[PDB]
Amino acid sequence: QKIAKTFTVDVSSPTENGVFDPASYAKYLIDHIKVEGAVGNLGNAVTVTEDGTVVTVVSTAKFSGKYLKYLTKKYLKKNQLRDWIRFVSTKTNEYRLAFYQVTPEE
Amino acid sequence: MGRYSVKRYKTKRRTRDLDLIYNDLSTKESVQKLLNQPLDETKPGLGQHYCIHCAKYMETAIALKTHLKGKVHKRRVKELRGVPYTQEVSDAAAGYNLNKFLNRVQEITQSVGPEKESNEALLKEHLDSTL
Amino acid sequence: ANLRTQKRLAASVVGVGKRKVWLDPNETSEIAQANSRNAIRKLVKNGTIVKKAVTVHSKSRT
Amino acid sequence: DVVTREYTINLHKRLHGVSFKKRAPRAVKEIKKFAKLHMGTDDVRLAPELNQAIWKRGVKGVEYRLRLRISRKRNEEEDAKNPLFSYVEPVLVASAKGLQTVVVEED
Amino acid sequence: RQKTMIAEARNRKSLKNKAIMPRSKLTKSFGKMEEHMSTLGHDMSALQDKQNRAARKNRYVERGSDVVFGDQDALTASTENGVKLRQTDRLLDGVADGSM
Amino acid sequence: AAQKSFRIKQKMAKAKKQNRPLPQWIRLRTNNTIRYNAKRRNWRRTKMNI
RNA sequence: GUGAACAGCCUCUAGUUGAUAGAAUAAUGUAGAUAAGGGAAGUCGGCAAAAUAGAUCCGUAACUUCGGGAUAAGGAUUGGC
RNA sequence: UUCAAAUGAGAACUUUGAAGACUGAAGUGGGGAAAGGUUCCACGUCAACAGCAGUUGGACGUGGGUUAGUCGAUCCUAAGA
Ligand SMILES: [Mg+2]
Ligand SMILES: [Mg+2]
Ligand SMILES: [Mg+2]
Ligand SMILES: [Mg+2]
Ligand SMILES: [Mg+2]
Ligand SMILES: [Mg+2]
Ligand SMILES: [Mg+2]
Ligand SMILES: [Mg+2]
Ligand SMILES: [Mg+2]
Ligand SMILES: [Mg+2]
Ligand SMILES: [Zn+2]
Repeated sequence: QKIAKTFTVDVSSPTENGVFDPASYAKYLIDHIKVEGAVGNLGNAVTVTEDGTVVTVVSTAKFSGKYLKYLTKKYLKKNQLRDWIRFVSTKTNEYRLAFYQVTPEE
Repeated sequence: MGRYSVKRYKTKRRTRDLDLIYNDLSTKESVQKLLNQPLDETKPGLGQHYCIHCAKYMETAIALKTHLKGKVHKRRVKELRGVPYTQEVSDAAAGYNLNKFLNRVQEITQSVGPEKESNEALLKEHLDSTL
Repeated sequence: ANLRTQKRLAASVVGVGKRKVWLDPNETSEIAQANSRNAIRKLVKNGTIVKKAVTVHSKSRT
Repeated sequence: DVVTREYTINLHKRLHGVSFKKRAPRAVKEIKKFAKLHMGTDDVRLAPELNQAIWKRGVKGVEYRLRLRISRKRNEEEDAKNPLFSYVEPVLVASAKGLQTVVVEED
Repeated sequence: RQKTMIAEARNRKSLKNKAIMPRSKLTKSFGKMEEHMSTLGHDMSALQDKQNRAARKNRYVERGSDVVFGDQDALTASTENGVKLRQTDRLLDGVADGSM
Repeated sequence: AAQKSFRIKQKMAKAKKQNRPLPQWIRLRTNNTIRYNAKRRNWRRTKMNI
């Protein structure tokens, strides 16, 4: 019915390599998650938190991992990281940001 | 230039002008004459069942009624609303005979306009009653 | 080099049409060495041969 | 002499009146002739991305104006009949209007 | 910049005739990664450290095969008909010497 | 045809075994006058007529 | 998908990109179009083209083996929201 | 139809990649019957042939490949012989 689902994103690798900002990513999620068809209507329905390496979204109102991936890819495209960083699933409802395969220059 | 427009708007296939139709609808005597036409063997429906707005003869009263219940007739009626756009309008737009154009516009607004509207309303109710 | 046979084997092994297999233009010698479906499977595994995605036919306007 | 410039080519007047199946191939040939005229090289090589830019709107939809980067460089191969060749690249810009010939500072 | 990005994406995309290649299957170069991140303005210290560690890990060590057979070829008389060692040659098996 | 009789397949096997050029050592024999296979058959040139 | 529709037109899966090429754009051809005013004066002959066309509604003669003729003829209309 | 690379003495015509198109499921897709008989596939390879070309080929040279109690024939009868 309204059972709270938890979705986790691990941003540790891009954050450590210095091309990603978890606080900005969480703020983008807060400002761009839609509830009942509108933004800014997350009151007592969904919550987004970040501790510098893991971003957690706890939702009771129609949130899906595909939607979270769509929003994250929008954010990466906006910050011009879509060609280098991708959003992948490790287990159910836990995801990570990974780099695409890059050969050394030598 | 293209064949459709050429064979529709050939000079020998020309139709009556909107300002002429407006002059016909403005005066009550003209409307009465167009409503009571002499029997002509060369016209569809023996000269009866004539739509004044579209200037068009129908073969039957049912055909005239179906024409009145249509968008083409509504299009012509909407076209026949405002100023008839004679040559004085283009002259005034160029800056020529501006006072004459203004006098014509105020005459249409004051006297010719409402009389034409009342004639149209009487014609509409007459057609609705008889059809 | 002539990679027609390798292209056909890659299509058969991946299970798509020949229009949907991409052979790396830089690994020409490595692809030319591959004469068996086993070697083709190895090339697919290491990424020298890639399966293309289907051309989209969206139904949004429909 | 190694050099690199950016030009605008007017393909509209060059393709004026050309049969529809031949417009994009004739644009390719006109670009080769343009580079030969401006650089003095018989050997002209077009980038595949430039070929994509030419053919982007099909065989008969070639753009009126294209912004090109032409680089005259040395031919490293000894067996080649010429010591210099031109390489033509596309310059993707907001609009190809109002642009003049410029020299690109190679670094 | 927005118009330029529109033009670049239009030149890149050809979606009506086929799909775009998957990034998760393709591989790219650290030089392009460095230049793009430098354009974006990030700090390339950690990425350069990763690339240097990978380059120092990928070491080419020569072996006895490289010493002996490195430049040579053949070692086998190449047959005129491209036959295997134990394959019959209908045409040439009856003539032992190459002069004949 | 795919479903053929054994007699037809036997004649086909004989034709296949006959389809060859001359061996090269034939050309080296004393007083040899056979210089090519004058009865060579090809599938697209002369039909076997069953 | 459109559409009454295995029609025509566009697309996905799959399959092709084969048929000597390049350069110019004279006359005459082959194939395909447009044309002021008139409207068969052309020609043995309206040959050929043009015009008509789907669907809804109104309406439909002589003759007739009463079953037809008939989509007779002749009219009004058609989009989007 | 076009671009770059590879191969090669030599590339409009071969291979890969990049593009533009087409068949549009009554197909230029996927299988079979008659007929053909190795044309299938690999390696080598260009004298002749592919009405231009050719490094390519259904071409030339050398080999590999067709596995059934259940699929067919075989059995039954039809017109008939
Ligand atoms: Mg012309
Ligand atoms: Mg005319
Ligand atoms: Mg006459
Ligand atoms: Mg005459
Ligand atoms: Mg009749
Ligand atoms: Mg067609
Ligand atoms: Mg099509
Ligand atoms: Mg020839
Ligand atoms: Mg073959
Ligand atoms: Mg053979
Ligand atoms: Zn009317």
